[PDB]
Amino acid sequence: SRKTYTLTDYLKNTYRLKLYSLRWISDHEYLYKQENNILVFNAEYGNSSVFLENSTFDEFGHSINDYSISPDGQFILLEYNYVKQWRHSYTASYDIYDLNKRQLITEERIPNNTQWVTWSPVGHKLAYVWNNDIYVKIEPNLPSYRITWTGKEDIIYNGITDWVYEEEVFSAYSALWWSPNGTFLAYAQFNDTEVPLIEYSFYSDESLQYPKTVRVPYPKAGAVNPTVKFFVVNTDSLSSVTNATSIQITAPASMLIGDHYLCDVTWATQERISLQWLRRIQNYSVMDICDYDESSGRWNCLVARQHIEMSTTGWVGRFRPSEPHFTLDGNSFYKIISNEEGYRHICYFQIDKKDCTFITKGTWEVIGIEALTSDYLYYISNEYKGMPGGRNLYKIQLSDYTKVTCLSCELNPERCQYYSVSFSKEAKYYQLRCSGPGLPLYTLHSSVNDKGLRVLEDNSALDKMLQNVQMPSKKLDFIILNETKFWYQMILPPHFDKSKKYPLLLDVYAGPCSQKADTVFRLNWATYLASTENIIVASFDGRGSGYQGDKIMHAINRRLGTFEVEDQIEAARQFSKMGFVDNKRIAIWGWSYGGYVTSMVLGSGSGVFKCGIAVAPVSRWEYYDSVYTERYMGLPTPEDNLDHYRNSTVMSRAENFKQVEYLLIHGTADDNVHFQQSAQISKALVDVGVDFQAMWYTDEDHGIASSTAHQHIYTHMSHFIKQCFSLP
Amino acid sequence: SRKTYTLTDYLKNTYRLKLYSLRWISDHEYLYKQENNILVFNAEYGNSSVFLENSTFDEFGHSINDYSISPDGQFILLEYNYVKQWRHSYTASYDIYDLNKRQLITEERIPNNTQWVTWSPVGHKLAYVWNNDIYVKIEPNLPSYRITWTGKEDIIYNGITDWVYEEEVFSAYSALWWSPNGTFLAYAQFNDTEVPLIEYSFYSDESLQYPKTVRVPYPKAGAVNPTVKFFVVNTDSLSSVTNATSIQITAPASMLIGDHYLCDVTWATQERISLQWLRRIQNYSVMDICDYDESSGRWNCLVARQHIEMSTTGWVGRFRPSEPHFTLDGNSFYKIISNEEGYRHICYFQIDKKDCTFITKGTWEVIGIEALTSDYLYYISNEYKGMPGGRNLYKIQLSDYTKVTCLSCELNPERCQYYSVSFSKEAKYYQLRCSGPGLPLYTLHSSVNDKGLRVLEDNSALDKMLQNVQMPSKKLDFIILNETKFWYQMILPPHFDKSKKYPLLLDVYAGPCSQKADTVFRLNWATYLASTENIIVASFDGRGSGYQGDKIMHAINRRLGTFEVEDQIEAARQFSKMGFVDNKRIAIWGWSYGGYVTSMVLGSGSGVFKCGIAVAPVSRWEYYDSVYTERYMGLPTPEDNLDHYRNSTVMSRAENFKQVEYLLIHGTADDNVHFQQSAQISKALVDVGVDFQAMWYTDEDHGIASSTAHQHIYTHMSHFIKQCFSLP
Ligand SMILES: COc1cc2c(cc1OC)[C@@H]1C[C@H](N)[C@@H](N3C[C@@H](CF)CC3=O)CN1CC2
Ligand SMILES: COc1cc2c(cc1OC)[C@@H]1C[C@H](N)[C@@H](N3C[C@@H](CF)CC3=O)CN1CC2
Ligand SMILES: *[C@@H]1O[C@H](CO)[C@@H](O)[C@H](O)[C@H]1NC(C)=O
Repeated sequence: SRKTYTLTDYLKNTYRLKLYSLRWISDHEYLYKQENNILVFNAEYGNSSVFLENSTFDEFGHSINDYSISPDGQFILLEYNYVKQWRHSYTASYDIYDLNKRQLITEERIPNNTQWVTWSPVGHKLAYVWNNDIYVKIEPNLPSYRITWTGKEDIIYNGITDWVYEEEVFSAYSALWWSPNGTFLAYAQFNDTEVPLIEYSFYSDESLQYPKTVRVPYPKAGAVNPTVKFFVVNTDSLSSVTNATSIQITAPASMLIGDHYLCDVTWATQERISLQWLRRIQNYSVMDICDYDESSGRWNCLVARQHIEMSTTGWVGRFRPSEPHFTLDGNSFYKIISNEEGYRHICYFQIDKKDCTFITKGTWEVIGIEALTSDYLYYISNEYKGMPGGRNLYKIQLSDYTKVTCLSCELNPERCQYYSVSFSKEAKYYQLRCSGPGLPLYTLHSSVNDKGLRVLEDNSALDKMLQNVQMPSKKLDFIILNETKFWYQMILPPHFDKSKKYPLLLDVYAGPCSQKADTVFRLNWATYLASTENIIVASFDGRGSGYQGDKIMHAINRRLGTFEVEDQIEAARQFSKMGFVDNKRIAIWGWSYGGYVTSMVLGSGSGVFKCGIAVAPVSRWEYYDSVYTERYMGLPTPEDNLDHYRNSTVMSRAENFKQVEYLLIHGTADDNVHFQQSAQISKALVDVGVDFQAMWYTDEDHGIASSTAHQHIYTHMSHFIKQCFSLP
Repeated sequence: SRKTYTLTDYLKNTYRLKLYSLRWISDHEYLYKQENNILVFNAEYGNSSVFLENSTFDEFGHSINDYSISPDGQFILLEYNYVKQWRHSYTASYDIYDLNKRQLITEERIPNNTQWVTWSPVGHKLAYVWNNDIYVKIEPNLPSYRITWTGKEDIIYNGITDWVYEEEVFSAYSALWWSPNGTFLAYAQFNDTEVPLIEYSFYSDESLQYPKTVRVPYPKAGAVNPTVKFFVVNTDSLSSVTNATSIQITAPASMLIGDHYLCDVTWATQERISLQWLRRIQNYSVMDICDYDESSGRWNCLVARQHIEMSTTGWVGRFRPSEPHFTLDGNSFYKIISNEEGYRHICYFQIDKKDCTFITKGTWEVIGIEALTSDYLYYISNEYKGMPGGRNLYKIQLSDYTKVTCLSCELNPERCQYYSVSFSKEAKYYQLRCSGPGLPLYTLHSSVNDKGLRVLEDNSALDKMLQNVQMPSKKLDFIILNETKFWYQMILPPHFDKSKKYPLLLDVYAGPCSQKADTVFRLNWATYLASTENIIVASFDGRGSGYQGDKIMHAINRRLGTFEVEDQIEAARQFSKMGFVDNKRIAIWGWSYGGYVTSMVLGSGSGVFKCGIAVAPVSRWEYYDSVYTERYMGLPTPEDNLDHYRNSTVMSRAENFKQVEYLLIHGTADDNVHFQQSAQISKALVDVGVDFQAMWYTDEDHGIASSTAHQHIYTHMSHFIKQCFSLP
């Protein structure tokens, strides 16, 4: 009788999840936006005031995209004229507003087309990047100091990342790091001079008579990478008539030997910086510890205090070497490291001592370190009930490592199994964020005795509405393969009957260190497919998946397109032998890495799958970027791993596609997984005489995320699946 | 006849048409290659010998693409290493072979990557173009003379055409014209300095890591055009000590005023050249008659012999001003011109005299002048039986214009209604070739008494095969609209039955001066659809179509995407009201201009069509090239024709596509109708939420002609049409 969850509900965001995004501003207060007011909340009591009225900036004359308020809170940055670049990068204009006065600063403004801006961590200093060069304002209404003069578009990057560093290393556009004082400004310089360029057409509005050619420095597998240098400037000693001095910190000898990456920059104290470096063969990394000399005014990284992290079985880290969390005095730190068993746990390092001490252990993994006080370290793990797809906050007493308390496990075990956390400065309070299996729940807690303070957002409005709809359910469980537990989830249609045979859609990603079987609550395409179309949407975490130790994660080493493709095939045969799937209506779809696996599955000749959809897939690893590809594959040389680079293409399997119905989709302005990749798949299918379906999205990138394109692609894909499953 | 005409019959050329391509080498002999042997034929008697044995070049080491024998029979050009550029252009390598001996010439070879080669019309002088420069050899074994020193890739073209002149004007890569003596070499020079570039990706073989960007000087509508200069060089006065001297013939004062083009080049005598020029606004053209000055070494074009061809109702010529046919003495010529009533007929021009004399008249059109003697003019018209889609050879006694013989009409009237002709030098003999309605038939005749000599190829081999296949039939008729006849054709299924109702596919082109209803015999996709799938395939020649007078052809002046679209809709409507058509199953499809019309029809909201396919369509006239577009559209300025440019796009009709099923196909390496055109169509449909089907062909151009791609596109369109029509 109830209404079902329709395609229009998903596409038009009918049932919206409520959030509670706060920004901690001290040990005891946070900011929060309510009816476009910025409010300040008191954590202990819950009382709030208005930080900045909504009626302010009504007369501004531009839509304010974002704000950033100075640490010692006298000013606010007004971000406007936002223009997106890649995943993280963008460009905007900035006004500064004097909070103690009534006024906007009208003099010595931050330029338009600024690439990145940051307040110092204390006070109100400003560092920004404009035309690839760094600038510093000591006071908001005073002239900026020019730190660098070398910045050149697409060639020299000062204080910002280039394409690969942004995407694959720092996950940020920024390459600026203030010291905790704000005295020193550390920054990276990238040089792309010999990095080859990827070129593609941008069609723009119909009024553009000639297409534009977009050109991006982008190193493909085995090509010339950018080079990096690292600098630190003393911001306290700047002159308005004399160019500033930047002291270079050079990478260790064991890196300078060949191609290498800067991997991590972490300030330890007011005068000590930590730097991680990684070799182009991502087997070997080095932590440098560099102290400032008050005498010479230089930085020195003592060779004897270098920490080395290498891997025997795979690469280093999950996607990169993990970051250190330093103790207040800067002499010791904690870092997630893979133990002797291959499970990732917290190791304790002391700076002039050689090894480290493991502080956690077991057949589970630490996801992240979240806070460190003198008495406690707070971390998230998937320990609870041996479920790799669950997430919980834990707390260790530093006086006794075996004294561990779960802080979130038993708060609401039916509703809440997937937490993240946001601590205040000094971690006097924390916000817990639950994500599933039930509706998201946001709560405020106090650290002293771990008291629940206040519920912040419980999604009761959403709960009301969803009782009027035939919601699907989710099963999360595991199967055994060669004496090993591999997890899966199923999104089961309402009124699920185990004697009826249902069509199954296999939803795949399967990238290295991925997880698609978990406990989070989602409203998405699969929700629609199960609720309205009565399709089972399964996902499975095979070899190469993350969070279950290295034996599973590193099984895929030097061998992408291999075990992770077999394990999706085998999971579907498994699901077949369960009594409720129609083994004649098994489909497969995935996006990105998911597209590659879908395509590799479809060209396998398994016979299991009737049809599949690949959206923006990798087709050949030599087409993807160097930092990512080479991490899992090594180099595409006969000396190294060429043979498997050449055996793991989608193209090589073109004949086998005559046994399946295939939908290939790609955005034309994909800067990440180039349209080229699908252009080669289709060319190979034509050459072999294999009919299939295609769809390009003009001027869309990897997300195909514009409002109209997003609605279009999901509409197109639904038709294809329904016709494949003979659904009306 | 049991077995049907299949898709695989079409795709694999199961039923090959035989041809008889001969090369006249004198008044009374021709060359003809048979297997790999070049034979020489005597026209009067029929006897023949092998001119060049297939064995001759067994040990050459390259497959030869083509041959060219010098007009004196002493030497042969061997073309190999053929690489296609655009529709007509290509590069190749050339060796010369002395025939009197039996030897390859090894010194002073024609270089690799030669862009064009031509023998003089008499003897064995060679002229060639390499790296955009002209060279001349007086003797095959001797060093070549460099004529031009200004050639520059994509900038200066000497003796070859740039993209637009090749495609739109000359239909040739060549821009060289030897005089009938071989004394003078005339040539054009093109300057693309300021012409904007179309840029698109080319992905190449799988091995290519980074796609290429192809960049072509290509003026879109209203953009900066190339400039042209004309030069004549004397080939008898060349020195291997001094640089060659090129004499410039400048355009007439009435062309020099604004942008213009070189239209036509036709030598009159050993010392007289004819030149036609056209204003960028192509309703005004000027013919210049230029004579050589023996005393000064110059060329003068007197205004007394200048002729103006202009048009009040449209543009000049069918696609360009027509070529002159001069009498031997060079003092007069014949030319196809639109008469007072707007029908195209032969005018007789005397060189220093005003006006011209129409020698033909009537409500029909001369297609071409084919040969001129002292006693007779030979031309092709559609006069016979008042059928615009028929073609016959005629003969005029020049002493009395009213005395016209039809030479081909009654030769075989049920089988043969569409002729072309090839006359020998001095026209003592002619090859007639008929193309339909029956199987092609090749015959030889002598001009003395117009006696049939010999049948050359009668396709009797194909006739027997087709006897054993269920072949469709062709209906050619007309319908009346206002008070005008508009012709159509239907390919009808075998065993057609007017009491039954058939699905109907409209096959559309409908560009200006097109004819889709003719008497030609074809084996194509439509053959398969009628024979195997029992679909009627209709084509219709409405307003804008050719060979019926300017009142019909010029209807579309300044107004593309109007009447020609309207008329196709009416045609389909009329076919509905015919008792043998199922009006719930009417489709439409077209390529290039036809894809544009298909789309405009599908976007019309007429309700007549269930589905349609557009291959490589134009979507907006500002995207197509200046020379073709401005001919019909004028300039896209507010003081010219911007409003109808803006009102005739496919994109603006996007909302209307929710009422139909649409398949859109484009090759990504289309240098002619750019992928941009379909890219914009798809974006418009997405912006408006219309589902449709798509298919790109990576690296395919306007023809989508590579054997795998050709097979793949027609397979794909066959599926689309079959499911649109509910055909199993
Ligand atoms: C936790 O931090 C990270 C998480 C993740 C990543 C990087 C991180 O930081 C380095 C990478 C970056 C990579 N570019 C992305 N891929 C794979 C490509 C298809 F094979 C297409 C594409 O966009 C996959 N994600 C997976 C999740
Ligand atoms: C008889 O000589 C000619 C015959 C023809 C033409 C030119 C001639 O002389 C130069 C033109 C040239 C034009 N480029 C071509 N189109 C139209 C475009 C679609 F809008 C895409 C495309 O390729 C259509 N053809 C039709 C036949
Ligand atoms: C909360 O209330 C206290 C006591 O009235 C007040 O001093 C404080 O400013 C309040 N905090 C906020 C954020 O309004």
